[PDB]
Amino acid sequence: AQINVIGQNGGRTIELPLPEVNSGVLHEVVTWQLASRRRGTASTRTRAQVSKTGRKMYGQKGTGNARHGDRSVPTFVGGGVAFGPKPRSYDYTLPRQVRQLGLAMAIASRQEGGKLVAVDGFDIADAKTKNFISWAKQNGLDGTEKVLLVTDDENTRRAARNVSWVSVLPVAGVNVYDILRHDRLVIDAAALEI
Amino acid sequence: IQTGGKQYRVSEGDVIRVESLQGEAGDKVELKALFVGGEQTVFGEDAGKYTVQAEVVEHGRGKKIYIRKYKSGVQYRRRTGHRQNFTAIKILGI
Amino acid sequence: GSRKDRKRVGRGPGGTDKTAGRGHKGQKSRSGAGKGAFFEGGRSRLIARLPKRGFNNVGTTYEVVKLSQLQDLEDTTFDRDTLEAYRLVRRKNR
Amino acid sequence: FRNKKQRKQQVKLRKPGFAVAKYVRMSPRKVRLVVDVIRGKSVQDAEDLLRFIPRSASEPVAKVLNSAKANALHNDEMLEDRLFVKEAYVDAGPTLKRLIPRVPRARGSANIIKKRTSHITIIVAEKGNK
Amino acid sequence: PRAKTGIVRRRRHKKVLKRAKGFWGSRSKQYRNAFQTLLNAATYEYRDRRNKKRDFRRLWIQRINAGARLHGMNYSTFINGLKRANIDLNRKVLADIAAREPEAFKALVDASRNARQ
RNA sequence: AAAGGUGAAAAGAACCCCGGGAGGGGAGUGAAAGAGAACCUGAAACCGUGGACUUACAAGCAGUCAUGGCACCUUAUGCGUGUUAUGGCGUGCCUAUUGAAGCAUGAGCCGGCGACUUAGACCUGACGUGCGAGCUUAAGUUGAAAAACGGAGGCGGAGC
RNA sequence: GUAGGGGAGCGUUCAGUCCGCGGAGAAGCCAUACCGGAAGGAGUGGUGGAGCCGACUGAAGUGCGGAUGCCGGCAUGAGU
Ligand SMILES: [Mg+2]
Ligand SMILES: [Mg+2]
Ligand SMILES: [Mg+2]
Ligand SMILES: [Mg+2]
Ligand SMILES: [Mg+2]
Ligand SMILES: [Mg+2]
Repeated sequence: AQINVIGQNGGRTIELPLPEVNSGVLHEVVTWQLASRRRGTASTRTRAQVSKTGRKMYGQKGTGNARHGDRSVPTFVGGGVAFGPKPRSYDYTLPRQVRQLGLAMAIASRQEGGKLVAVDGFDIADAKTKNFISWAKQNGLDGTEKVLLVTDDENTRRAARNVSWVSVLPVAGVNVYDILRHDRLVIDAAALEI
Repeated sequence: IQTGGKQYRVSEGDVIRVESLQGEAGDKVELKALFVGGEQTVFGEDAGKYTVQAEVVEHGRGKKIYIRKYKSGVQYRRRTGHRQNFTAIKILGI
Repeated sequence: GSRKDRKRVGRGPGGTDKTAGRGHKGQKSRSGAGKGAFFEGGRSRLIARLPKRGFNNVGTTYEVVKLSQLQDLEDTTFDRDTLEAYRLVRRKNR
Repeated sequence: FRNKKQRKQQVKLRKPGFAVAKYVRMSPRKVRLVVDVIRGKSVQDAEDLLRFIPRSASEPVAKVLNSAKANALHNDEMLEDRLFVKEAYVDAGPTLKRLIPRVPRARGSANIIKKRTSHITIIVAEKGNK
Repeated sequence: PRAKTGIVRRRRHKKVLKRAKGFWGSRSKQYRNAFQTLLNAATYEYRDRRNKKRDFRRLWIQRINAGARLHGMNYSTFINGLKRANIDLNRKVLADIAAREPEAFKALVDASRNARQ
């Protein structure tokens, strides 16, 4: 049951997830997300093989006081590493129902406090970034909070550029992290809304 | 002093293991064992005829000690901290 | 707020680190440490010495449709091969 | 006082009677032996015993005993008739290394040490008690 | 990512080292030798801690029987006569009572005599 | 093969003093020369200098306990800290072992390097989540400060 | 209480979020008689000359006395 900026009422649609605001699922989801974005790149010459050394050394008996095969082994200095990082992935498939349930539960997790929907993104008048500050101020946003603006209308979002007030996630590119991480969610376009 | 007082100490604040009931000077009394006071020394069972009194001073926690244990060749080393609690009784009584 | 975001309460346990433990030098004592050869099957232990041949075929296999499903509930929707797709009998291949 | 930053600029931090010979190719252990008799005596006497003492180490210790008295007199406006060795001492130093030898275990046991200085020093001061 | 052993081993070793004071030579200076000394040090600490109570037990007895023998009893006799009087649970630290206070221990000796014959 | 670091800026130290020099001591510059070119911090082994309490009839894994002496009072006048004299007690660590102070292994000392991982639509268990008589997708496609789409297939669903 | 199984935890690096601190001085380094059941963590002091605690979650090249282990430095034998 949430109120739009310009025009009618709605949000009596969309029963919000049960039980209400489970943080466990949230956790599973975001963790899955940062693990998705995680880019494996690993510089290790782990193997005795990967660093360069000619391999026969001195002698197995009778030299006294050492017993080494090669100059490239892990127990040497400069050799390979025992069990070093390699280029893995850790990108998996999260069960879909928990993605849905996730961002739903996120939007819901904004129901215990401030969230906002909007119509008429024409109040910007090109962009100018200032008219966005106006729109925010008269909509109650002084940018003392952190704000995730979700909208279509390239001109309307292009108005908001800063890491201070806001951040922009267009055409319903909604990301559970991206919302839960910001202070206020401004849902604007009612498209993926309702 | 086995646990809990005895004997003769004239006008002295001292220490003892925890006193049960807490108090700031909640009064604690003790039946006797021996007395050298008055320059007349009479032994026990005549000390049931006497009782010293004491005021509880403060509830303390003693100086930290470590508990270290070792057995050789077997590994087995052990480190744990210990402080054994007390209360301080000020002694003036009959 | 992600700061406040908590764990699943028992999803993750920590792993197993065999560095330290002080009296951890893992696995056995002797004899069958260091190897990659363990391998729980193998030749003459009661697998061979076991007297079977039989004959392998494994031909046509039919999809089982219980009467118990069809009667009782739903509509008697006049099944054919059509509805089976949506009736939760959808598997195919057979 | 103020703070440490200010203590650094409010005071230049001098060194009375102090001079030191760095990097003299000699052995600390050795030079110690000379330097011991010098220590705590009349700076003149010190110059004499230093004149007649047969270790070659004694020479750069002598060259220094003066340079410190030198500093003591000129730089610190001190009074040479009250002058004496307050302290002197030998601190080792950067043991000398050449390009070679480099080889494992082949005719490999030899010195090539050519040990470090001992650094010398000798702080000088005025008698006090008289 | 890689986490070197930096700044960890050193704090640890200094912690070990610091217990060592009147520790003679490398015992107070080199790590391994110090830590190692602190193993046997563990043994003697704990065990001789339980022991010190045996030690003071010994001392006090050694005094009490002394005062006793001085007055004509002995520890066997004196403590016998003491216990023989339900009177004295005196027991603990009675030594100092014998050491500092002559006439008191004379009265305890005489009394314990009554409780014998 | 090892390999790096003045300073914000060379302002990189005229000039004086000891010396053949090296090297240092002043001066000056500089926030700093507690940065001076063997130029960021500067640990530990190891070498010295000064002080405190101590030691030249004492059998010793170097400690531990207990009391006394001397000295010091910035978590700190005691619940003390440092050192020490005497008493009591007291068979290094590790591995390997029926059994280790071992006259059995290892190791001069300190620093740093240094060993139970990783991969697969594998298998089987414990816990946890989501849906639940149903549960999932794979390659890929499309977006890509973002994720959605993708039912080819897999597992339940009947045993012999 | 040894191999072995089970439970709670301490510390280090990177990462996201939160609170923040720093030239009237960061980390590191040095001394210390305090706290904590232990891994440990604070307080003040001394160095230092730029950066860095704490909380919550996540990921490890994550914890050394030994391997006649590796590199380096410095001892002994000895002023022999
Ligand atoms: Mg073994
Ligand atoms: Mg065996
Ligand atoms: Mg430097
Ligand atoms: Mg070991
Ligand atoms: Mg010889
Ligand atoms: Mg000879």
